[PDB]
Order: sequence, then structure tokens, then C-alpha cells
Amino acid sequence: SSERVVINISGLRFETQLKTLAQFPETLLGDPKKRMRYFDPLRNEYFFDRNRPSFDAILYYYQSGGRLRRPVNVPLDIFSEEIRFYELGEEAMEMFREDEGYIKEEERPLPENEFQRQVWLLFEYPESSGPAR
Amino acid sequence: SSERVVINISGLRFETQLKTLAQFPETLLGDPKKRMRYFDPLRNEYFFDRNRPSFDAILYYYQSGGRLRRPVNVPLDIFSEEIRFYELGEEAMEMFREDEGYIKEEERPLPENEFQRQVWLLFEYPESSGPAR
Amino acid sequence: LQFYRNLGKSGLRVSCLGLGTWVTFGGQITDEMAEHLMTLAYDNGINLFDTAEVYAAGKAEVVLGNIIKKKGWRRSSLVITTKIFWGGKAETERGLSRKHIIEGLKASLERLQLEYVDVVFANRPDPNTPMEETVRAMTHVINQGMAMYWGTSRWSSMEIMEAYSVARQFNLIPPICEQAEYHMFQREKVEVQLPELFHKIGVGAMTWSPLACGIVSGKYDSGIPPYSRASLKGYQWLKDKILSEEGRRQQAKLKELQAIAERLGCTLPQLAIAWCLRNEGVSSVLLGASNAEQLMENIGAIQVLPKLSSSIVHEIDSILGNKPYS
Amino acid sequence: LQFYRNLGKSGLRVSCLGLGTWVTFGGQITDEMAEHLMTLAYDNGINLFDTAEVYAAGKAEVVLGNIIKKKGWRRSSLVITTKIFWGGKAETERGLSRKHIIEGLKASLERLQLEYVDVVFANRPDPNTPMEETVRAMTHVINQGMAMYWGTSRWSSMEIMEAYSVARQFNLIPPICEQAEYHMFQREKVEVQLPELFHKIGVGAMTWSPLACGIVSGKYDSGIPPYSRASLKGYQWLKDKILSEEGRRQQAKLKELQAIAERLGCTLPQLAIAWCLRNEGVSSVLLGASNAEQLMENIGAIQVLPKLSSSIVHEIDSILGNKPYS
Ligand SMILES: NC(=O)c1ccc[n+]([C@@H]2O[C@H](COP(=O)([O-])OP(=O)(O)OC[C@H]3O[C@@H](n4cnc5c(N)ncnc54)[C@H](OP(=O)(O)O)[C@@H]3O)[C@@H](O)[C@H]2O)c1
Ligand SMILES: NC(=O)c1ccc[n+]([C@@H]2O[C@H](COP(=O)([O-])OP(=O)(O)OC[C@H]3O[C@@H](n4cnc5c(N)ncnc54)[C@H](OP(=O)(O)O)[C@@H]3O)[C@@H](O)[C@H]2O)c1
Repeated sequence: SSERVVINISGLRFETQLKTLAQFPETLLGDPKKRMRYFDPLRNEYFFDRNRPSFDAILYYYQSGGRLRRPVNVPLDIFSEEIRFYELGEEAMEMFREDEGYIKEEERPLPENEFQRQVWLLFEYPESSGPAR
Repeated sequence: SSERVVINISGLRFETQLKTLAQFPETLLGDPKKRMRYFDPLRNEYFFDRNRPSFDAILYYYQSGGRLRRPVNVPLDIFSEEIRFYELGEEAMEMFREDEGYIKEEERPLPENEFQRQVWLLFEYPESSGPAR
Repeated sequence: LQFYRNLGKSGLRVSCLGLGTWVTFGGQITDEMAEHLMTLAYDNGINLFDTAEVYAAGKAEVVLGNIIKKKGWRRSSLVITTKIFWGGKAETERGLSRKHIIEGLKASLERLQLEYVDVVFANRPDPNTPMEETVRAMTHVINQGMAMYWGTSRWSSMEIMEAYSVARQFNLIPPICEQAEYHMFQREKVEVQLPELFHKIGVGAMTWSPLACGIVSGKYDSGIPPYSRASLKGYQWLKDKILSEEGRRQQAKLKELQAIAERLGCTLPQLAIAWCLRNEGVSSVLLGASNAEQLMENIGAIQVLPKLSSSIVHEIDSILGNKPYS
Repeated sequence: LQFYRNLGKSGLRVSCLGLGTWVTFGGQITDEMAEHLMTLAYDNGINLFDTAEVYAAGKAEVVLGNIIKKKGWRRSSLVITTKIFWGGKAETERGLSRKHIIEGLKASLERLQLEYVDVVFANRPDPNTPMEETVRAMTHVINQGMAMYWGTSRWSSMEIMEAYSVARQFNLIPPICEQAEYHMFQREKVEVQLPELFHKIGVGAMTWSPLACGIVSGKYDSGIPPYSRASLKGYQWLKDKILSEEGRRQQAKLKELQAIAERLGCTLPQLAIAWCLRNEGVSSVLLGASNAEQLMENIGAIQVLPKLSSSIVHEIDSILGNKPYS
């Protein structure tokens, strides 16, 4: 639909089409049930008592069809929280980090066997034991 | 409460929940008696004829629960004034400075005794006397 | 469990059952009966009576109006509603234009011998009239004291939301209720589309034809009884329905439901009506009745309501096989 | 010191004392007396008279209305108020829905034989009605010329502020007054919650039962006198109060206050009433009186007011031991 949705971010007014939000339905804004909580029937708007600067990027992510660029003026820690909040999902988050210069370290393989773990830990982690040190 | 408070900063409209402000009650906005002066009963908003850019940081400080980051676009002298204005308190101010790269010099120990002061001043401050120089 | 409930989220309190006047008043039954039906219903706590400019070409309003005047009931103890769309043969006598809403409501009020109705409805959506015009007209009649509230009949959720947003945009009054068809064989709108609206903007449902005009009563298990609505002149289309292949399938499903009714110790009409009330989103069910016996039986649906456990509801859904996907 | 004052920050000027009609008019006293009381009060500058749809099932309004008509006083010299909540036995005859506000006010106006009241009140909050609906109904009756202003009775500050914000949101009219209970044994709302509202949004207080129905008069120091409100049929609950352990404690505190009264050269009723007026936030105190003597004495509270110095006020607070924490 092209029915218009008004999202009020701490007083800063945003408007978009419902079909722009519906595009991603796993998200807070894209899911009727999740955003219901924030609806103000007196003013016909969803209200969020949240950081203002971050939002355009969040909205543009829907309008652009996937572009999640952090605004230059917004700290990476505040933005990432906002992303978490609006539930944009792990994919968007990863791409965002990657583009932000953070490389996943993945995970480190584990011995499982009690002995190897016992040994491997003091031969590669001085951290693991005072003896390892 | 979740009763909504509208703060108008030189025309730029901000909204938050009263419980977000009540969080810090020593502050101008958090104290009913202090902000009363700025209330416009015709429009149901508090009006401040004050610098606009600085505010989000000020509001975000309440929403974040303590984060006081100066906006990149705002001069440190104007922001610190705004902080002073809204009465965020000496703690927030110090953290802010520190994070801003200003280290407290604390205070310099004083002799008290008239003689030492008399002497110490011309042996460590050339400033203190023409003779000290 | 509570006999009375809010119409949507408005402050208007209606009984969970109301009495309608379609087909019956000024038509199939004699005004002596009509008075009897209303009297009976009013004495049983029912405060909601629904009519329309279109029923019997206005005579339903005249009869309803006369009874209220003759009985002397206090106007404040009643919730009268009327629905407007088709008010005349002339081009300008139908629709939701400002002209027809004002003129149609004014003429119904005259036939009802009433100063105002509690809720005025748009009997169906109007593609030919801007929402703004309709919403301003409804808001107008309310401000003129011709109605206390307004609602939509037969609109889609999308349209209902459009009326609501148009109302917020222009500082007008939003609708507070949608009058939707609802019974065991027509579940889709009430159980899938209206709930969101109820929770989001407070619009409640006031459902009609809870017995699908008598079809769900079980009275048609063996053919078309004499003097039944299906046998009335003008109601052939109903007759065609019952006897159709789909009609047969319904009647067969009704035989399955009878066992549920007996389990719950009630009659099928009572079960059918109570079923309509199992969900909060429905504010009231408008009943139809051609005699006093029917009304006295149908009112008993209120005793069934507490017994509709999830399990029973599941069982019914299985019998019906038509539970809409959310 | 000023006899007249603004009701809150509105432009409506009322005497600091008004005369109510609960229990008395159309009930405990004879209309001959009622006329006498009003006449007496009006001749003494009192321009405020308060009533309600609920008092004596509407007869209080009928009696008050008759006196005004019989005396011929200029309507513009009076400030008549009426309070609406419980208007009937029927479900739709109570509450703050749009239906009941309009119908209730219209029926009171008919009983009062008046075109309009100066202030219409919501006799108590209504959890079952959206604020928007109530505020739009009140605004409606004002625009229809049925009332000049509206106020809330028995609401919390939170609710009063909600009405005010809802009013600003929809461009409606905010309430201008809250009718709160206030006397030496019920201080919390007026002295802690209402002042903010007075300074912030201009809502003033119009307090009732300044003698806690007679309890604070001292007339119950020795038991329940004959013909006292506590002895009336229907007012046992008051009787239970007086005689209760808490009642006894109050009466004992009243004996302590008597000394204050003598210091100030006045009677206890006069002191009690003047005490209610010591703070700006209170616009007017509604008095109750079952005979002319009581009224003539109570009006004398105005002479006491200038003597309530901080010190006296402190002394009282100590005697009372119930000064609420700000
Ligand atoms: N908003 C709209 O567009 C709209 C549209 C249609 C109706 N409505 C409203 O909804 C109201 C009710 O609709 P409805 O008349 O179709 O309701 P219904 O409950 O589906 O059917 C009522 C009819 O079924 C029969 N009946 C009822 N109880 C019975 C019982 N216990 N045993 C046997 N037969 C029984 C009677 O017909 P017979 O005795 O003649 O067989 C009666 O006239 C209307 O009057 C009107 O107010 C609104
Ligand atoms: N907003 C609300 O919900 C609300 C609720 C209650 C009342 N009110 C308003 O407030 C008005 C006043 O309330 P109220 O009647 O309770 O007031 P009050 O001042 O507490 O009590 C007045 C009663 O006390 C007695 N009395 C008064 N002066 C006396 C005196 N000098 N000596 C001895 N006894 C004396 C009389 O009763 P007896 O002579 O019979 O003993 C008289 O009827 C009402 O009439 C009504 O307009 C509003």
C-alpha cells in the first residue's frame, strides 16, 4: 500500500509509505505486531523516544532497498544500537560492520579432547595458565 | 510517567516522555519547579530561545541514561554553555571534559606559612615577583 | 460474561445483542408484533436497535419510531442506529455525498420521530465520493446534534483506516464502529481484518445476520418451511442459496454442529450467536426475529458464551473447515 | 481579602464562597427554606450555586431552578454549576460518554429551567470513556451554548493534565476547574497535587465539604444531635464515621482547634472554612447549610481569612498532625 505512515522520532517527524516498510517484514517497523506498541491513535503516528540523527539512515535503508550507511555525525556505538533496536537483522548488521571496517574473526577451532585442550592452552595461550605464561 | 513533554528549542520541536526527564531530577528539565518558567500553556510545550544544534545531545543524555557526547558540528564552548544551562551537573561536565581531552589540573598545594609562601613564590614562579624573575 | 460492552473503544455502551429491523419491521411482521419484539427485548436489557433508510422503503423506521413513542421509554436508555446509502430513486438520493448524508439522516429522523440517532452508519462504501467529503458530513451531523457517533458498514479495513486518517488530518471525528456480516459461514473480515483496527484505532465491530438470515438456525434441514424468510416474496435469492450445492453442504455441516450444541446444552441458534461473541473485537451482534419465540430463544445465547472453550472452538473450526488464515 | 476571585485562571469571577445543594435541596429541607437560603446568600454577594444531576434524583435542580425563576434574579448575575455522572438506572445514563454528557446536561437544564449553566462538571473520572470523547463532548456543549465552561470533579492531576493535553491536541477547550474535597481532614490533593496545575495550566480548585459534612463544625462533640445530617435516613455511613475510632480522634482534635478559633475570635465553622481559603489555588469553597443560621454564621469566615498568619497555620498543622509532604 501507499497508505502513509508517520513515524515521530523524539519530535522529529518522518513519513513514508506503508509499502516501503512492508518491504522488510522481519523488522520492527515492517511488522504490524511489533510496531503496534508504539502507535499513538490520537495523532495517527508511531512514536519513538529515541536518538534522532540515526533515523534517516534507518529509513533510507527501507527506501534504498537495503543501503545501511551510518551518518557521519553519528557514533558507531549509538548507531549500531539503533540498528539493533529496529531489528534490521543480522545480515544488515554484518554488512554494516564490514563496510565499517570490522572483519569477523569467526571462531577458533577447539580440541574437544580433554588432553589436547589441556595442552594446547598452555602452548598458544600464555593467558590460559600462570604456567602457560 | 509516559505523559509526553514537548520542548521547543527555538522552533525545533523535541518530544520525550516525562519519565525520561524525571530520571535526572537535579537538572533544569528534570525539575518541575525549574522548567515551570519555560512552559507555554497555550501550546503545551516548554520553549527555550537557545542554540538548536546542541539539544539532541542534551536530550540523548536523558534517553541514553548518561551519555553526553558533543555533536561534531557544535563548538566546545557553545556546547559547554548549553550543558551549564540545562544544569546537567558537575559530574556530567567533568566526564564530558575528560572525554573531550581536558585533564583536571586539580589544585596546587599551598605553604600557608607566610615565609614559605614568600620564598616558594620566587623560586618556582618567576611570575610572582620581578625579583622572582 | 458482561452483558454490556463498549462499542469499539468509544464510551458508548451497548448490549452484546441488539435487535435489527431488516425484512421484519413494516414488512414481514405486523406492527403489533414489532412492538412485542421491542418490548420484549427492552425488558431483557437489550438497548440497541438498528434500522436503515432502505428497510421497507422507510417503513421500518416509521414502525420502530412509533413503538418508542408509544412505549414512552426514556430516549437516554436507548441506542438507536440507522444506516444510510440508498434513499431514493433519484440520482442524488443515494451514496455518501454530503447532500445525501444530511438529507437522508434528516428524513430518517423524521420517520423515527427522533431528534437524533446514537450512531449513523454508511450503509456501504462509496467509490464516487471523496473520503474527506463523507467524513466531514458525518462529523457535521454529529456537531448538529443529529447523531452521537458514526460508523461504516461494509467497508474494507483499508477504507476504514482512510476515514480515520482523513479524520485526524482535518481534525474531524473518526468512525467508531464497522457493521460487518458475521456468522459461521462468513468469517474472513471479522477474524482477519478487523482486529487490527480494533487494537490500533479503536474501531469495533457490530455484526449482522448472525444466523445467515436463518440458514444457520437449522430450520432448513428438510426444505423451505412455510412463512420462513426463504419463502417470502422477494427473497427467492435466499431460497436459491439454501437449495444450492453450497447450501446443501452448509446444512450438512449444521447437522455436525448440532452435537456441539447438545454438548453445550443449547440450541443451534444460541450456539451460533454466542460464537459470534467469543472474540473481544465484536461489540455486539444484531439479531433478526419474526416472532417472540425466536427472540426469547436467541437471547439465551448469552448463557452459552462462557462455555466456548478453546477446545470447543477448535472443534467447531474443524467441523466448519473454514477458519481463515491470519 | 478579595471577596470575588477568578475561577482558576479563567475570566469567570466567583465569590470565594458558594452554596451547594447536596443533601438539602429537594431533600432534607423545605423549599421554603431553600428559597430562604439562596435569597440570603445572593443578598450577601454570593454568586455561585452548585448542584448535580444526582442530588435527590434531580429534585435539587428543580428546586434551585424554581427559586431563580421566582426571584427573577438576572441570569448574568449568577454562576450556576451542575455536575454530571449518574443520570439514570440505565446503562447509558451514567458516565462521561458523549451520549450521557449531552443528554444529562440537557435534562438538568430542563429541570433548572435554564438555557445553560456557567460550568458543567464531570462528577467523577470515567475509566470507560476515552478522554478525547469526553473533552469533545464538553467542548460541544459549550459551543452549543449549553454551558460557558467545564470542569472536572474528583479527577487526579494526571487525568486533569490529560484532558488539557487532549484539548490542545485537537483544538478543543480545556477544563478550567477541578471540584475537590477539602477540609482539615482531607488535605492531600489540594495542598500537594493541584497547585502545580494551577500555576502550569490555570486550573483552579472549587472545594467541597469544607466542614466534612458537619463533622468539622464541632456539633458532634457529644454524640449525634437530632436532625443533624448524621441522623438522617440514608446517612448512616456518616454516622458510622463519626462514632468510629478515627471519628473520635477527629473530635478530640477539634477541641484543640476551638482554642485557635477563640484566639481568632471566631467560631469553629468559620475557622474551618477560612482555612480552606488561605491558599490562592482555591478559588471558592462550596458551603452546605440546612438552615439560615448556619449560612449566616459560615459566611462570617471571610472576616477570619486575613488573620490566618503563617504562625497560626503552623499551629493548626501541629494540632492536626496531617500536613501532607510536598
Ligand atoms: N449493515 C448492513 O448492511 C446490514 C445488512 C443486513 C442486516 N443488517 C442488520 O442486522 C440485523 C439482523 O440481520 P438478520 O435478520 O439477517 O439476522 P439473522 O439472525 O441472520 O436472521 C434472523 C432471521 O432468521 C430467523 N430466525 C431467527 N431466530 C430464529 C430461531 N431461533 N429459529 C428459527 N428461525 C429464526 C427469522 O426469520 P424467519 O422467521 O422469517 O425465517 C429471522 O428473521 C438486521 O435486522 C439489520 O438490523 C445490517
Ligand atoms: N464535586 C463533588 O463530587 C461534590 C461532592 C459532595 C458535595 N459537593 C458540593 O459541595 C457542597 C457542600 O458540601 P457539604 O454539604 O458536604 O458541606 P459541609 O460544609 O461539609 O457540610 C454542610 C452541612 O454541615 C452542617 N453545617 C453547616 N454549617 C454549620 C454550622 N455553622 N453549624 C452546624 N452545622 C453546620 C449542615 O448539616 P446538618 O445541619 O444537617 O447537620 C450542613 O448541611 C454540596 O452541597 C455540593 O454542592 C460536591
